[PDB]
Amino acid sequence: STGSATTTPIDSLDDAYITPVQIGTPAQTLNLDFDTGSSDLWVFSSETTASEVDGQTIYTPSKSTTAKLLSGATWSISYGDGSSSSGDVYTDTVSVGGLTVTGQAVESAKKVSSSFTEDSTIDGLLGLAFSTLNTVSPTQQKTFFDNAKASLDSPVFTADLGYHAPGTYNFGFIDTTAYTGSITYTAVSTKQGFWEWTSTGYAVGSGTFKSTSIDGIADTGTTLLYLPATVVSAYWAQVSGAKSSSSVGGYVFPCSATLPSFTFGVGSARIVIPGDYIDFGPISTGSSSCFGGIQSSAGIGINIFGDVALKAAFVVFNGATTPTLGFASK
Repeated sequence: STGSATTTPIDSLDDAYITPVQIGTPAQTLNLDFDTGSSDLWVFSSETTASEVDGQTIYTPSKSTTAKLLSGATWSISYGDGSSSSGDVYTDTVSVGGLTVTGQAVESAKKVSSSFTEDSTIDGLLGLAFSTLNTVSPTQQKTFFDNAKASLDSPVFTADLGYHAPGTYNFGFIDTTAYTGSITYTAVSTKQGFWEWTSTGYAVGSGTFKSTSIDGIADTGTTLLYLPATVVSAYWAQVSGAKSSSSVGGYVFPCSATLPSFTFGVGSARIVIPGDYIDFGPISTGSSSCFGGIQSSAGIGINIFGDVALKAAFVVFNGATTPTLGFASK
């Protein structure tokens, strides 16, 4: 089997991407944030504290004839950005782009933190990291991909995120019309539960490539590109007036700037992030100070190849017995 679904930016900055997901019988369609950096499929629901719902579409398991309470199971998650959610668990039928999993753990939120409430466009998360990170207790649950894997034509999914435009998540096949050149595959460590890999280096604009190993994760659920402070300083030094602002919480630059590209290595291959992808707009409405899309990972504890990086590529998440990651230009 295969599945194919369009993923759409939530706003004009590509702060995140939502993908429609069918849950239950009859289908209840929720727009979920597909997150290769976590492993819980959780939704706003009829159980979510009323004051914590503001515009989201909710899953109502009592209206689904295939929903079953997973008795005794609870979940609780905190994300790298300080946001969190928790609740109980149902199993139900979940379909993405025509690909159906029966008995999927659908984690129903009883509580969500303010950041989730405040984002009316995201109805929940669909985790696509390794199931070892799933938070359900006392019986850990599998991700949608892990459940679908055996049935898929090939044990892969691909992320093709758009810049200020829709893109595609495919399951079970590689669309050879969706990228240019060849796909370069690179090794993955699953030891921390992430799609963790090692970039071979970087270049800033038209500058010479610096060969250097950068361990990091491919994370569709993180907006920006978080890299070592040395790398980030080298980038922003090429933008007149750019600076790290403690008050804003990262590098800002004059909105009048033309940003240089940023290249990252995948083996002997190179992925070029155009400068415009690195512009996240005024820090506040009407400001002439703009927020940078490349930021320091210092104090995160890990480098993160988030949407800024991933949207410059066609990305294969290969879930074969020995997982790997593939990157192509597009």
